[PDB]
Amino acid sequence: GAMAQKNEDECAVCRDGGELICCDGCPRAFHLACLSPPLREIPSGTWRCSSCLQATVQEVQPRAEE
Ligand SMILES: [Zn+2]
Ligand SMILES: [Zn+2]
Repeated sequence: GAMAQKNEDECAVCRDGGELICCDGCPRAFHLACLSPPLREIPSGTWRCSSCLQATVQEVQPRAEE
């Protein structure tokens, strides 16, 4: 189960703060230029880091009878 309400307000690249952006499902924080690829502007929605994109599992289709 665990819990992850309050996200981390500290970077994990240069250990610097200020204009930090924490991933949706990942409390981890990063800087615009630090991110790869770096973001030009702050997105207004659900942003996903590399970890999230790499956390994609093969979508299988159950019930394959007949
Ligand atoms: Zn950084
Ligand atoms: Zn993430």
